Amino acid sequence: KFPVVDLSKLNGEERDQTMALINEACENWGFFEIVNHGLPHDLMDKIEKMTKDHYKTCQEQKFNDMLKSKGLDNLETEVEDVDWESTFYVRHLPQSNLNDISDVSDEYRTAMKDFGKRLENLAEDLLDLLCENLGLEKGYLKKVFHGTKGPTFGTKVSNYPPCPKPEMIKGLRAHTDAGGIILLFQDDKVSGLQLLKDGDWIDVPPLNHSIVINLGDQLEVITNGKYKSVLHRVVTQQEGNRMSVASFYNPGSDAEISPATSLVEKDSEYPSFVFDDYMKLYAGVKFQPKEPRFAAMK
Amino acid sequence: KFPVVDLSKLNGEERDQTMALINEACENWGFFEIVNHGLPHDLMDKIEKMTKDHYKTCQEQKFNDETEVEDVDWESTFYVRHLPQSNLNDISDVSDEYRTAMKDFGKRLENLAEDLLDLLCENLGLEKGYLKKVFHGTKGPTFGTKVSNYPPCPKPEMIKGLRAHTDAGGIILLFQDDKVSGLQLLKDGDWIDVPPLNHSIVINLGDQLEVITNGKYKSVLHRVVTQQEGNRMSVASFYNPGSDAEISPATSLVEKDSEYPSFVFDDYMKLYAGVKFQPKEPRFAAMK
Amino acid sequence: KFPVVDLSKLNGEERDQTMALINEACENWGFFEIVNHGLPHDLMDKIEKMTKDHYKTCQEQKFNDMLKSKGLDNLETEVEDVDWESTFYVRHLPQSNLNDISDVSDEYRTAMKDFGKRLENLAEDLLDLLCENLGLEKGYLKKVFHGTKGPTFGTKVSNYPPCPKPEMIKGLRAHTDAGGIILLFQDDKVSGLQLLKDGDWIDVPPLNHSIVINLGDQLEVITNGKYKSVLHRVVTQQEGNRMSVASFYNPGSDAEISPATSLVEKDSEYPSFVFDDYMKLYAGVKFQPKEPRFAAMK
Amino acid sequence: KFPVVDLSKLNGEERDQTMALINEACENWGFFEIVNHGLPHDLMDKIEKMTKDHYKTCQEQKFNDMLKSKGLDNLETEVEDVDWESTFYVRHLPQSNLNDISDVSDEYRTAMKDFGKRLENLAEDLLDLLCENLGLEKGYLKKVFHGTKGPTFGTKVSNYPPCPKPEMIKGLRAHTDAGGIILLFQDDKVSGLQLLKDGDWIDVPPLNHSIVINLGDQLEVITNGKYKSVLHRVVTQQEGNRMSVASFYNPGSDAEISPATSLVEKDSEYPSFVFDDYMKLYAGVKFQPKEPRFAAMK
Amino acid sequence: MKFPVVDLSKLNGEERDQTMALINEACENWGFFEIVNHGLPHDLMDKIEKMTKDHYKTCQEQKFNDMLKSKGLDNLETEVEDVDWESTFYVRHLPQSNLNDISDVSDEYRTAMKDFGKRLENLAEDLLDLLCENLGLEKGYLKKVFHGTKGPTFGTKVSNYPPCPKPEMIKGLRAHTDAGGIILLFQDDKVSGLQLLKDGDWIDVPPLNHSIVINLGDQLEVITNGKYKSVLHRVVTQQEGNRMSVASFYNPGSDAEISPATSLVEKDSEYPSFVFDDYMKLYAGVKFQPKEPRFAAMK
Ligand SMILES: O=C(O)c1ccccn1
Ligand SMILES: O=C(O)c1ccccn1
Ligand SMILES: O=C(O)c1ccccn1
Ligand SMILES: O=C(O)c1ccccn1
Ligand SMILES: O=C(O)c1ccccn1
Ligand SMILES: [Zn+2]
Ligand SMILES: [Zn+2]
Ligand SMILES: [Zn+2]
Ligand SMILES: [Zn+2]
Ligand SMILES: [Zn+2]
Repeated sequence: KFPVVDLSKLNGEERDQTMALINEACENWGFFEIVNHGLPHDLMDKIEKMTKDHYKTCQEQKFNDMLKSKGLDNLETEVEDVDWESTFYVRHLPQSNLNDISDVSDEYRTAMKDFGKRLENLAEDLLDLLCENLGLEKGYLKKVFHGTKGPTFGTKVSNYPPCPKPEMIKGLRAHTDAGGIILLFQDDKVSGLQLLKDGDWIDVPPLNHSIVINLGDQLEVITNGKYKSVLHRVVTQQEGNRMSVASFYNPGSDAEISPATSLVEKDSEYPSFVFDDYMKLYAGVKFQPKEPRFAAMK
Repeated sequence: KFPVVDLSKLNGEERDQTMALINEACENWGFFEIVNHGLPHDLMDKIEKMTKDHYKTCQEQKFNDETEVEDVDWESTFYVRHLPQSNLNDISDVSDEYRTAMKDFGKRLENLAEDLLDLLCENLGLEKGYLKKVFHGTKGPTFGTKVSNYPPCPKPEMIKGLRAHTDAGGIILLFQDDKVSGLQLLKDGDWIDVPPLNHSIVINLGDQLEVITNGKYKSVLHRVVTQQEGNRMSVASFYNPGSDAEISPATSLVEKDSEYPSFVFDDYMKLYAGVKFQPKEPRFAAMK
Repeated sequence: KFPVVDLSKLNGEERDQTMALINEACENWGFFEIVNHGLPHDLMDKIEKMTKDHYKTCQEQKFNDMLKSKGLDNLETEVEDVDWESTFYVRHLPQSNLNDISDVSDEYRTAMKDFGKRLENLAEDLLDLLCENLGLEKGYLKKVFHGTKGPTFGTKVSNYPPCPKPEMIKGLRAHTDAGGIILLFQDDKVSGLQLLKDGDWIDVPPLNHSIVINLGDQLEVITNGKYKSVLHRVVTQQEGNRMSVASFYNPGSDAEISPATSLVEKDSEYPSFVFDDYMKLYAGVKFQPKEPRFAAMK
Repeated sequence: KFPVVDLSKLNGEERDQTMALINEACENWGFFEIVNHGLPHDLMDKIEKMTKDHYKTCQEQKFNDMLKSKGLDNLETEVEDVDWESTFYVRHLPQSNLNDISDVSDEYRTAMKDFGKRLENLAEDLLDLLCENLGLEKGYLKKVFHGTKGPTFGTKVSNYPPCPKPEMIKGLRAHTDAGGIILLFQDDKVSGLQLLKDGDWIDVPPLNHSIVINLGDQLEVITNGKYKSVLHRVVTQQEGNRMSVASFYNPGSDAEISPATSLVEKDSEYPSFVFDDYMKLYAGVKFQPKEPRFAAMK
Repeated sequence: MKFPVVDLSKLNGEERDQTMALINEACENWGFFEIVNHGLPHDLMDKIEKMTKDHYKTCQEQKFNDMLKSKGLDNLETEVEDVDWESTFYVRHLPQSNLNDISDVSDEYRTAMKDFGKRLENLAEDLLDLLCENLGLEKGYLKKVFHGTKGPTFGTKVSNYPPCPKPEMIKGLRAHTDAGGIILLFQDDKVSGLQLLKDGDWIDVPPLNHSIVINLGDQLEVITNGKYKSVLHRVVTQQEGNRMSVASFYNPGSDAEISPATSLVEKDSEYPSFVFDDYMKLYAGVKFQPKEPRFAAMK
């Protein structure tokens, strides 16, 4: 059963049990859903509606332009080198480009700014729960992530349109995320996101007004492997356009990333590096195995 | 024999024959095809190619939406405005290349429309630019393009691609499929095919030119029929008077009292929208 | 000015003028287009339509698989030994293989059979006009071409898909045709076929519902050089997929080919041979000079 | 310091810094000189000699004829409506008139033809360097310039003879060039060409065996203002006849010119138009401000 | 993208700060603005307009038709880029008035023109003082700079743009920037035609009854070190409508020294320092050529 965490149970004497659920999702799933997370359901509903309307208005034509430009009109053999995906990226931190994206509406930009700020505070709240579960001092992960200019925080807004031949192409090929903590607002009707657990692909179930959390490669390093970043993918379907609004809380470019000493006894197998060196490498090898990227930092 | 006019034959000895053919088509056919019209054949090929491919990606799967159907058109369409103001950069489903080509195509058809109106002026004995002046109104002529496809129909005898009507506006410049037929005009009690022809433009005159010419050039009924296989493309540009243009029979063409009304074009168009497939003649009477 | 012959003008006031024009193209161009040839325009439209749709359904992915098979994905330098071409061949005579091309529909197969029979009759009518212009007896060329089983007649169905860098690769390299008379139904929008005349490449202009005629090597031999087989090529372009349905009316395999004695005063420089010996040689050296193939038949 | 670019440094490990100099000149100067290009110094020396000898034999007459019919033999006061300039034009593309200029020698025409071909290839190589610096796809600008008949390429051969009172008249009044890329072989001793930069006229220094490059109005549109076409003029002097062999690589007549979409964020202030409409208008208003010509294309 | 209209009466009250900020925004971003409630009597504007239009009809219109005849502009076969479709005369007020020397004007027109020009000269100096305040300069700075030895130069260009059968062939007045200081225009309130270039588009300066159009010339661009630029403008013709134009030019005296104000120059200026009459002698010959070479020529 996929972990669903009720964050409102942290405000009372059920808080220890909630923390234990968070910790075991972090150790064994790499993913969990959160409900009662404090984000207004009214804000999620308009983010959802304006994301979908901005797709028809602005992204659908770019998407078909892409399928023509790569011959994906007609899928007669398996395509393992492209994602059946429509995306644009919004940067929040350290410097916002929200007011420079030309094709987004005023009210969409205002909703995205509010949504991004609330998710940034929720990311930092979640990192503190991780710290507590890890036996780290409060604020430890936030301070590691800061670097010189503060954390990097952006939002990937994706749609995975219907695919006539889902067997032939993935919406997004299997990978682990490079960063710190990932907070996903996904479609509540159209499924597609899957994680790999114990040798099976497991669906990340659509759930109304929920946020999906998962941990990236940097948290595997800092926890000395105690919390691993898990492989995940998006599969297409013939009917349905799955919406994806995923926010990435990453260390600053010059943050020093290393295994926390209190989590290391035997010499660590994980490297110590500067985050931007990891991200330069990751961009070119995102869909290749994760383990060579750690070795490359030594 | 359907009139085909070679516009390259206007510069010379050949001009009086050509002008006589244009006038004969305007009086008796209401339609004619033009060749050697100055539009680059590469631009037409790109327009045709991108129109057919945009139907593929953006219109065909929505068009998924036993007896004779007399109230629906078997048609997939979207509209582009050029004048007085263009919404070309606001149509969501069009690519940048298609948009750049339509803008170039639209400007050239606008210049050719005004050249054709000047040929009509000469044949009518009107001063050059007379029809363009009449069409201007306050904000200039209205000019837009209707991009249509008529997909194959299993039972073409049950439904028309587009029911019989006359066009409300001024002059219509049609870039139609050069293989798949379908457009027909009504002449002397017979439906006549408007023959597909490579790199040609089909011209026809609308209701506003019938008024201005005091019936000398009438707007002719036409339709699009479906067929069981073939998707006929249609890129049709409508050069119309401005909304507040005053439309009336040109005085030099009226010796009598005219049976045709004098009105403002937008009053004709508001009425036209609701009664497009009913008879033409009541729309003229309604303007008195 | 590229020769366009109106076959309706044989009926026959300008019939001498039409014949003189045919003769002048045969001597000086090696190519000419014919209009009003008797082939139903609706059959041509069906052939063109089904050929283009059969490419998209069956050849376009095979073509992209061949490109990556041969490394033409990257055209960083000139390719002089490959044609940027998708083709299959249909044999009509003496023995048809129309029923063995498996990915074609019964409608396409029935239309190609009707088209091929009409083109075979037009080929023989054209050969009789050449006979008259050359002063040969009626039916002379048909009789020479017959051999024991009759003429060889087949159709090459080609498409030349768009090429990102057309200056690196040809759709089909320069060559002369080995056979008798070639009847080409080519794309009426997309150009590409060129012939060499007076030291210049001249486009063979797309013309709707026209047939392009050219003379092959066997007619150069029979006419003792009076009608030469002309070099031609297909160039690619970056946008546009030129279709080509080209039918080859050739002598039978065991036909004896020699210069017609009434066209020879001075001893001929051309050989006398059996057609299949010429064809066995031609297959290996098609894109090398033509003149050594004549010498090799002595 | 006026930018001088060594093109031979593109073949090696200094190529990035060379590209950076090119991009800097394109953004901030609109002009740059190139050395170590492909042109043989002996070909430049012969072009220069035969241009100067062709002035004395053929153009000096037409120049004094010009001064006669305009009353410019004695300059009492300023002349702001004529250029103190002797010119003839050589067209190379899409069609050459080189063999139709009556008063040009056989060897001048052969040198002029070889020179033009090398400058045409250098124009296209330089346009690809701009593409790379702009982040556009390879060949982007050449493809935009092509239209139906290919680029327009011609050569303006000018001499600016000595002027008794240089204060009264310019060799060529201030203007921006209408076209794409301009490649100038100018006099290496007699100066005169100046550009306007930061509120000062700056000499374009004569330099042995160099080519001066500048960008025209069409590249400002395509780059959405990132590379502007800058005002330039030729001043006269009392002693010295400055030679000018200027080759203009322009889009084809029916080329569609518009800002490249990857260079546009907010709505562009630059129009989208067909090049020949720009040129019709430019011819009559060449020495009036540039900015109204862009406004006229909307 | 609304054309700026400034209510000058709002300077007398609690909204003076907001009004000054609007004026400053128009100076930086438009180079043009319209003013209302400017203090010129509406009845004087009406008489100027009436007498200007009647003086065209009786005295200028015959000359204009005769001007076309002499230049063969009866027949607009092709585009004319070197002639203005314009009927004009000029009135010099300062330093020396020639008003009593124009022969074909009535005494009533001459008296109204003298009164109109005096009020416009006072309004020009009031506006220059608003610019000074917005620029952080001392009160009277621009008037002092403009004075030279004999005071500012002030004249009025009285123009009509008669109907043109083929407007696409010829402009009423070709695109240019004005050479001088501040330009105060009383234009037709019905017939449009004046346009300015802003952000790559021609923008109509909309006719507005009893308004004055203000624009800044090349000299204020120099003095403000480019903070207020002189903007390109033109007059287009139409097939019917005769646009009237009464434009007054408040310019520095001939021997005035023009340079960027020292408090606006934190690093070396791209703008020259010169004497105004040298700029004007050059400008007369190159008025319809680009502006930027004229600044370079003064160095
Ligand atoms: O696009 C991704 O890589 C993604 C999105 C949401 C959650 C995890 N990963
Ligand atoms: O859609 C129409 O009404 C139409 C289209 C093309 C030509 C004439 N009429
Ligand atoms: O493929 C060929 O060699 C060919 C095709 C058509 C016409 C001439 N030659
Ligand atoms: O004659 C010209 O306009 C020119 C010549 C060379 C370089 C730039 N411009
Ligand atoms: O005549 C001019 O140059 C003018 C007239 C009015 C306003 C601005 N400029
Ligand atoms: Zn991911
Ligand atoms: Zn219609
Ligand atoms: Zn061949
Ligand atoms: Zn120039
Ligand atoms: Zn002015």
